[PDB]
Amino acid sequence: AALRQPQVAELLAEARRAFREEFGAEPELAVSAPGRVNLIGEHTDYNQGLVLPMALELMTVLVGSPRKDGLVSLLTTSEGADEPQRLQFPLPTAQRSLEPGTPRWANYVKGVIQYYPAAPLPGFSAVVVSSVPLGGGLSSSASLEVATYTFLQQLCPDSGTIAARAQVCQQAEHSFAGMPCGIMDQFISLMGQKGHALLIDCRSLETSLVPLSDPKLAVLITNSNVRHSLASSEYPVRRRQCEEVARALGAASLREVQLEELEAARDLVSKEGFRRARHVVGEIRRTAQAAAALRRGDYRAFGRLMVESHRSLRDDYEVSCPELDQLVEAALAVPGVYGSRMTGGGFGGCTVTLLEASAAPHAMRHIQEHYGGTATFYLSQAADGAKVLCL
Ligand SMILES: O=C1CCCC2=C1C1(CCCCC1)N=C(Nc1nc3ccccc3o1)N2
Ligand SMILES: OC[C@H]1O[C@@H](O)[C@H](O)[C@@H](O)[C@H]1O
Repeated sequence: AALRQPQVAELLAEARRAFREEFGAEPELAVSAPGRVNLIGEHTDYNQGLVLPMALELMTVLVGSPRKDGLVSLLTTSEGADEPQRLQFPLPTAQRSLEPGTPRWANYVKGVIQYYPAAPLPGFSAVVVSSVPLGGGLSSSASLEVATYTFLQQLCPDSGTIAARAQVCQQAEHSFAGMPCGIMDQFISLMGQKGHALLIDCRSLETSLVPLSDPKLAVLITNSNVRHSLASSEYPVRRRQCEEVARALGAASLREVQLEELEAARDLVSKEGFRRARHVVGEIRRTAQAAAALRRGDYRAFGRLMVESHRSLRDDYEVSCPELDQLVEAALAVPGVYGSRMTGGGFGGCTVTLLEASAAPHAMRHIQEHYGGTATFYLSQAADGAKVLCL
């Protein structure tokens, strides 16, 4: 079928074998950091909103060893990574900073090294592997940033907070990959816990670990296997718009703006800005309600909010695409599906469907038969965040 299994043990084994072959000795440590699915709370993180992601068993693993020579030597075995699959560079100094370039995959590692807060950081040799589909909407880059960060902590413990670590990975995304993301993806990669979703307040940086351990419930992720151009170009546009609405209203962020306020101050903002802000302010409220619904086990309300989230993303935020809309429509027509919506940034990538577990195999036959493109499926347990295994 189209169901990709996690193969976690195999990923680690692959990394270890490649390291020994590449560097001529066994690696001294392993780390991992997962990708993520956002259950609800889309395009809210950079608006100081609420998000409700969970970590996946899809993950990036670094296996490696410190060096004595102050240089960094990398190999990736990820099919999908751009050429070359190897890069070496000296550690940044006060004299010489790292710079983004070729290959792109290495920019994530370089960025985290560049902004790593603690000293002295030694050089190191590492292999990077991942089961997160690269650029497929499940935060492959955050997983790589966080796995890198986790590895650096083993080389040179930081004395820091989870938020500070997320901010470093976020800065690497902004500065080295030119993607001005919010904090969500890094936060969940760090903080995920098996059998939990994570409610993140992106204003206060308070987090709640919300149990998500009912075996009658399942989360089916569907990869559209498309990424439209607009993905890259439009994300900063939406973010730039939101900022303009806050400015016009004298609000520090949209989070401080209530829906009742928005309808009443509309003359002060543009028509399209109003629609973007209506999505955002609206989505923050839905996410709060969705978290509360999850706690009560009220899936119908959660799912209604989720379908509601898709419609808002499609019509008000305009970050869906025909492929996503179709995957949702297909899912939403199946009995026992509570909700389905695009997840992540949009313009391609994955949908997330919350549904009765027993209905999942009905979905996989039907989605494959009734989706225009090539669907890939993950049936995902809520997973752990960043982890270390000493080798
Ligand atoms: O081109 C894009 C579009 C923007 C999003 C995005 C990419 C590329 C960047 C460089 C290689 C091609 C795909 N990669 C990631 N993430 C990522 N690359 C990884 C390599 C090894 C392990 C984990 C990894 O995660 N994200
Ligand atoms: O919900 C939209 C999300 O888009 C992500 O892919 C981005 O990395 C996050 O920061 C968040 O803004």
